[PDB]
Amino acid sequence: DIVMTQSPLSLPVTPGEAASISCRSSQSLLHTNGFQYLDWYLQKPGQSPQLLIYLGSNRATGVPHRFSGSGSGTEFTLKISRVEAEDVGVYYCMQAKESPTFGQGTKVEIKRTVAAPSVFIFPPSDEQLKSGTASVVCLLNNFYPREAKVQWKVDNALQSGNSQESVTEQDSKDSTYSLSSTLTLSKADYEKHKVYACEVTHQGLSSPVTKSFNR
Amino acid sequence: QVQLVQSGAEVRKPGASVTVSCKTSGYTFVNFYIVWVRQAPGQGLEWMGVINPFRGDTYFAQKFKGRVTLTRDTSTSTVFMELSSLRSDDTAIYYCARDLEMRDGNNHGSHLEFWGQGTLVTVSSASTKGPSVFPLAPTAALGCLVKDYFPEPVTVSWNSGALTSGVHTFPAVLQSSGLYSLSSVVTVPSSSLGTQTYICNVNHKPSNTKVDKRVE
Ligand SMILES: [Cl-]
Ligand SMILES: [Cl-]
Ligand SMILES: [Cl-]
Ligand SMILES: [Cl-]
Repeated sequence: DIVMTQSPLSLPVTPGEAASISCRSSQSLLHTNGFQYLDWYLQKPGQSPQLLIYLGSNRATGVPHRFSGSGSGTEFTLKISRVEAEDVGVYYCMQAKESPTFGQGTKVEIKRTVAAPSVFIFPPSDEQLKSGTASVVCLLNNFYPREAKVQWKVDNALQSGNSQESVTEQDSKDSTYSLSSTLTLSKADYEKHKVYACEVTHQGLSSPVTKSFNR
Repeated sequence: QVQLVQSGAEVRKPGASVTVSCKTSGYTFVNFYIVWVRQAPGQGLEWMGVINPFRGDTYFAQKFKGRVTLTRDTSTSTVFMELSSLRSDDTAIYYCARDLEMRDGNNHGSHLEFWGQGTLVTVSSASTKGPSVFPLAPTAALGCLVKDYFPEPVTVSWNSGALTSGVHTFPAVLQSSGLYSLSSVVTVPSSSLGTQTYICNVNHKPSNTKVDKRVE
């Protein structure tokens, strides 16, 4: 029912500088008892969520002054100062004025100089071929920022609908991402074509790069 | 030191039902609301409902009124969450959490200060299956394809833990067959392909280990 909107949905920050997130609600979160029912939670990669701020502006025990929550009514702000890698994660707002709802989360990451992916292509192993399936893998390694696009080609025909991919979390040491993509064909379909090609477009690349192999 | 400890991962067929428990300690069980929240994988947080462990009365978001009951044992200060008529999209991590302050009459008004570790519940008609593991054969990049297992999770390490630098183990994807697939890769000095040997070590509880050599 009450709707929570958070912007931006992802927020890169230079180590050391400040970050601000907005949370906007479809209606006031101020109760007649005079409390402002807005809480911020942080979820760090692969951990439970944790409470940062309750009631607009109260820090939960252990949360440092660097985190500052404010605003009221239908407008709230979480400011994070002196951002370090340890702050990376998704920040959600949540109202408890009525049946609670969350906003959709703001991914906070560390900003670094743009970096072009190193690309690799792997044929399916002779080993897996014995059983009717062929998986062709593409690795886009150590890049920044996160947007990247993989296009598969099979004898130069554009593939669609037969690939899946996922991306690592940001390396907190080097602040990059890696991406893995998998083209699955059937052994028969694999054996009747020759050129298997991984085409990659990023922002660190002057033009799209291709890695390929024959067999 | 306050602690909410949940029970282990669960797998269910569509249509079945599941019970996650949450064992609390370190405070007066009966003095604090307990809240459930879930997260679909790679998705946001979704608020499920709340129980008063003293009266037993509950409140659920509309989407969960049909199908969730919450119950409580005051003698073992555990809270039980039961979800029936499961569907694939109930596949999620389920968390219990405790309100910050003592019961104020306002149960949905709660601030989730202390959280469980979470329970994975996967809903699927698939049945338990350990992966086949295939080499991604080759600064140079090599890897393992960990394919056709169910359910999550697997673990992967390289040369029995030795190799950690340059390693990336990706999040698994769910295929159309309803089995997971995952890749693990590592970058390495081109000059080591001739010399060093590389092995990824794969564990799938329940209950399956594979060790695979990476040459060429
Ligand atoms: Cl955005
Ligand atoms: Cl923190
Ligand atoms: Cl402080
Ligand atoms: Cl306490």
